[PDB]
Amino acid sequence: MSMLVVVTENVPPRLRGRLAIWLLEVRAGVYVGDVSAKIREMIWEQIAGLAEEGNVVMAWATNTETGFEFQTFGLNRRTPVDLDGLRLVSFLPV
Amino acid sequence: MSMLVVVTENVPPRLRGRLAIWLLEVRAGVYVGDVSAKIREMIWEQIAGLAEEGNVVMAWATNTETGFEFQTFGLNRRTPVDLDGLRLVSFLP
Amino acid sequence: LPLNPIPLKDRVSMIFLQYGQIDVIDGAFVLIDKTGIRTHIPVGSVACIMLEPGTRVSHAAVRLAAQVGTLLVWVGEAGVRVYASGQPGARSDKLLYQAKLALDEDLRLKVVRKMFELRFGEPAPARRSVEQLRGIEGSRVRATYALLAKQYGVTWINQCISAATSCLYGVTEAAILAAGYAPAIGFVHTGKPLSFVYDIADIIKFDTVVPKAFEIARRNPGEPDREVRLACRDIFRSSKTLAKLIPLIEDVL
Amino acid sequence: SMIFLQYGQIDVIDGAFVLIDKTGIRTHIPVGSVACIMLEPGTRVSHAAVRLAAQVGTLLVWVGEAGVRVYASGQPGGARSDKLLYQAKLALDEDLRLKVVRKMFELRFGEPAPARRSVEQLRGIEGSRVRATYALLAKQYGVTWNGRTINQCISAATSCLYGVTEAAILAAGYAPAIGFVHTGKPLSFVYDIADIIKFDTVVPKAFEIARRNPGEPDREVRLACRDIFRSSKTLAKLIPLIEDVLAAGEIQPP
Amino acid sequence: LPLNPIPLKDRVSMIFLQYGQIDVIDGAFVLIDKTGIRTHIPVGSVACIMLEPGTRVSHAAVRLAAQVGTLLVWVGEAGVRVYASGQPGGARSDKLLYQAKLALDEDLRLKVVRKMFELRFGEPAPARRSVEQLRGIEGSRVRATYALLAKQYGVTWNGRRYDTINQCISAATSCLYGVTEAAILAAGYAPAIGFVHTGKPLSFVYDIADIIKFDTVVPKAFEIARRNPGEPDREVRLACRDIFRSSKTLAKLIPLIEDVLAAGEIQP
Amino acid sequence: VSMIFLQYGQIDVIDGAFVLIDKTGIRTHIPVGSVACIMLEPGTRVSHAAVRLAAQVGTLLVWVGEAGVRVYASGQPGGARSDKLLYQAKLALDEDLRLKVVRKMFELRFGEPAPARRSVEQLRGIEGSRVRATYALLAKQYGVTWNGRTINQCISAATSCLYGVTEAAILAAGYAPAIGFVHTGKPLSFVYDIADIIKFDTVVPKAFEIARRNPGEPDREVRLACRDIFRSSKTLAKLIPLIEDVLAAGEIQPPA
DNA sequence: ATTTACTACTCGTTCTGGTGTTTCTCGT
DNA sequence: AAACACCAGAACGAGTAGTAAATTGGGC
Repeated sequence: MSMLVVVTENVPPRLRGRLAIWLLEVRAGVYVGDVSAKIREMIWEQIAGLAEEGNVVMAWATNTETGFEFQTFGLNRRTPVDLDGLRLVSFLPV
Repeated sequence: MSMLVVVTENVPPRLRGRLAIWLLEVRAGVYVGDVSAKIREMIWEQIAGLAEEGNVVMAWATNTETGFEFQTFGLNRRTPVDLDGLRLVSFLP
Repeated sequence: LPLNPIPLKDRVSMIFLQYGQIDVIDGAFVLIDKTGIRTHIPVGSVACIMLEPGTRVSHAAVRLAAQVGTLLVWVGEAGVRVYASGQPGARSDKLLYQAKLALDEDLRLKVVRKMFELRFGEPAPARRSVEQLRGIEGSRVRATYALLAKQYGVTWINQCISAATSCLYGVTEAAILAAGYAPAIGFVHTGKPLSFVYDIADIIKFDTVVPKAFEIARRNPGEPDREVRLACRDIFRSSKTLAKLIPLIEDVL
Repeated sequence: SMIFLQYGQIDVIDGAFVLIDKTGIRTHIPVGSVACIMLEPGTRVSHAAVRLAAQVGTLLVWVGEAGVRVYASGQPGGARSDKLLYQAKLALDEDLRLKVVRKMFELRFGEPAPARRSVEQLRGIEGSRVRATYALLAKQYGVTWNGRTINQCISAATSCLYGVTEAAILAAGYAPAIGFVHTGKPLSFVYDIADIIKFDTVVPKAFEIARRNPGEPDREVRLACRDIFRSSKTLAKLIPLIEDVLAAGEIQPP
Repeated sequence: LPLNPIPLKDRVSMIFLQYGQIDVIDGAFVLIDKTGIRTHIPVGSVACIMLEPGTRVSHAAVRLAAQVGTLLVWVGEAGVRVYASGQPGGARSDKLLYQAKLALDEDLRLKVVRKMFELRFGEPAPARRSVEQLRGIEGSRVRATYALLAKQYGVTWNGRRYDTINQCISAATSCLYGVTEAAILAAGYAPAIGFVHTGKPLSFVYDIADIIKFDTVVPKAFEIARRNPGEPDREVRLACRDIFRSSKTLAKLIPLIEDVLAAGEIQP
Repeated sequence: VSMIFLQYGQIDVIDGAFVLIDKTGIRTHIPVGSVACIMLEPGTRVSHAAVRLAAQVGTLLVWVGEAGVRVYASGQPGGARSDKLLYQAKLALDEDLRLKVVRKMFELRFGEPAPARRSVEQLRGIEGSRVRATYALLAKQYGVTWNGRTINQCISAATSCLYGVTEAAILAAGYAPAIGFVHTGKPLSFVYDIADIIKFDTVVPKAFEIARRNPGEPDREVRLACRDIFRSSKTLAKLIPLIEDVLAAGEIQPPA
């Protein structure tokens, strides 16, 4: 069981509700909670399914070099980038 | 060493840059990283210092029942509420 | 997409809702109050939700809470349990297992003696019937209540004890249901709708829950209800109660 | 004794159950008057309502339209120890279970079950005729029948029946998981009782709707069954049936 | 508000920058490329940042990296270190003089080398052996260990040469030399004042790093070279990250340096 | 052998030689060999090939503020030459040699040799007395209100600026700023030693001159003043031989 | 040649208040 | 009566481009 963070943008109210069933919406589209690996991989199924043409990123705590991992869904100006195993995010200009 | 999350709104570019020195800005005003207790407490000084008329919330992983704690700075529609030791956030109209 | 309940141990223990109307906005639990402020409650994150007077639940609210596997408890004065709602039942084999044990006095005695053995650590005297054991049980409980009065210095408070135990009864019933057993079919306690709840809870009741009630009761603090709840909350967290409940029921049987 | 309250708030005025419908009052319920309250969508229960119901021993069940689907019920797990153990003993004993299954068969078709046939044998006979019964109804309504659109309708229909059937089992005070013909499933007992009256009205309506081939047959069947359960008073006749079925064990009930 | 460096152990190991211009926007490190895409790099999270050819750092960039305590390394072919920049002051006056006195004294210098030898292997060094003799023995063992690793992983070995396997070994060690130099600076010592290695601008870096290089870093390079991946640079770098993570290298470097110097039996 | 200050341009290598590309795209060819150290003022952007070339020829890169007023980062940190570091070290590790170095500093600071048989503690007392008097005199010479170390704000700004070129000089020489003789324990101990020698020459009196007037922004004014002095009076260029002269007083042979 | 403070202006999302429509993810 | 899909709006903050100002948070 490790910390979980979900940030959603331009997502239908359907998913925005679903995430509020397990996680805590501290800010607009920002959900924070502490779940397990099995539950986390279930939260992603909810995101991949209920989110249409909207961008969502989910970051969870691990024992990696960064101390955490993150995966994205949909397109956005801020896309993740691989730097020799290290994942960062880049800002795309138009 | 535990996970850290900082969400900023109406914050001057000074702090938005400063946070990107240690943390990873995954979304607009959303910073994620893994720091220690001592480092977490210095980032809050940066937030409390460089943010003057902006609202910021910081959530970090702990060994509480929720698994995490969160602290706020400034005013926002979503303010935290205490429910018998357990803290949640309410939506003010 | 379908929504299923997460394991009980991987959840918070209890939350207390006291005023406002409980509706379902965009598919999520919310608490709207008199002044119109809304509050979302992570229901699939909570093992059990206590509903105090002044709350008005909607139809969708009860429906949502059942699917996510959260027990709803309508609570009275000083946190006493009034009513409860949960999924319309749960697993047959686990239920028949419990049943057969209770239908046979020989097997029932085995279960009761184990409860005794777990509650006090020492085996019960041999050739002692269930009726006889309950008499002994009362004596030990009566004495334990008296001791706590001397250890913490109290005058033999009831509001604190009831409130604390009520919290334990909440998660205990939530555990029995999530496990798939029936809270009505007990072994030591019988005839009551929460017989099995009282059986399991009484075993670990005096470990930390009841003496803590005396600790809070030792002083004379404002709003004893809050003082007890956050205390019980820490117990369930520190002593990892929720994780220990499911194996305990199975261990007893 | 059971009532269906819909589209309103359940409060307690003058020491009695009430349903506020914007127009005020509209329904007064004495306390000994209702054994159990079914709550359809559109209802908002109050704390005082639930508090009163607990003091007096009233079962609260949240149902869909006309009991078509059950979502949550008060006093979960069970409410009476004796009613559960009664059902339990009946299913745990090879002698008692066979008696009950035979009664189910007899009630389902109207004719007594063969004496020299075991439950496994009974299940086989039951299976043979129902497949044929499905074929008959298909020819009667003139549809294209294969092995079990039509299947979608039947499925929707049975789901509706399982709602009121489970709603009856709960109101009766028994456990839906402890079955006799069906076992191992969490809703085994629901399937047993429902199969008895399944071909009475539920299944034939499914064939009727499938013949007309509606754009959204799922909804049409549910609302149809909804209407059936109300007019044909399905739920009201189910509870005595459940008690009658279990009574075949010749053991005294609570 | 003031900006200070966080402890080394609490950081990521290394990042590799390849093209684009490195400037400072709103007080933070960014990597803008030819196509205008920007990438923010947390500096006070990385022990050292490696700069490959095609990179163009700004003045504020070098300034910022120094303030946060992050080492900048301009690297060559297969990541070999070329140049490096860091806080001009830095270090501890006593810690520097401590290291100095140890290297200025022929008796103490030998003592320190013996500790390095003892730490390098499992056995203490033979007595009455001069620094010249010990280095000769060490070289023999290092050369022999390379041959052994060649047999264990099954590669075609001729000689350790610095100009596939040699590319991997150099790349792996380059990563280790990076964080090692980053550790020595943050600890407060001088990377130029060595004991086994002398005369080199990174003598002490080679001393400390050589001790634990054959532990997991160098043999890992042989594992990668056998497999012959399309991008051996990436394969080796990503490998080293895991090594530094699992073996808590950054956390282990600072005590190692202190332990080695302590063999002089002088209180720091 | 020499030293260069490059500002407001990009440091690259296009024809196999150092060039300084300007905003309008003017380049300026700089022979990398022949120059001992390159100072980079704000506004500069070094390229990778540039640094690599500078590394091959053995030229030190130091990131400085305007005219070396402030040091921010320097290439080959920790040190670059072992011998120059050990040279400085031995001087500070030997109490007898340390005294020799301090005496040289004293003689250079004032002009007259220090009294014989005086320890560092004894010498610092003399030094302090002279400094307070020099502060008082400057107060009389420029006519300001002095209460002992606005005026203090100017002096502090000035000395900070002086520490810049002084530290930058120590780096270019190849020595460590942490190993001092008069000052000890501080990470910039050696910086304070050399700077104190020439501080009252032009740096401090200029601070009084600005303090004599009353500008709205004394912080910038003093810094910009010191900047102009370091450029015009070529201070940093005069500093490097001085450091070598000071250390030579130990009567120990200096590194090649 | 950098970098930041400052300033409209563009653009994007969240949120709200208005109807129209449903009582609803099955098959044991 | 309760709840969602839907639509059109206001309201807010993030982001971009252009202009003007510095080359800077100090004291041994």
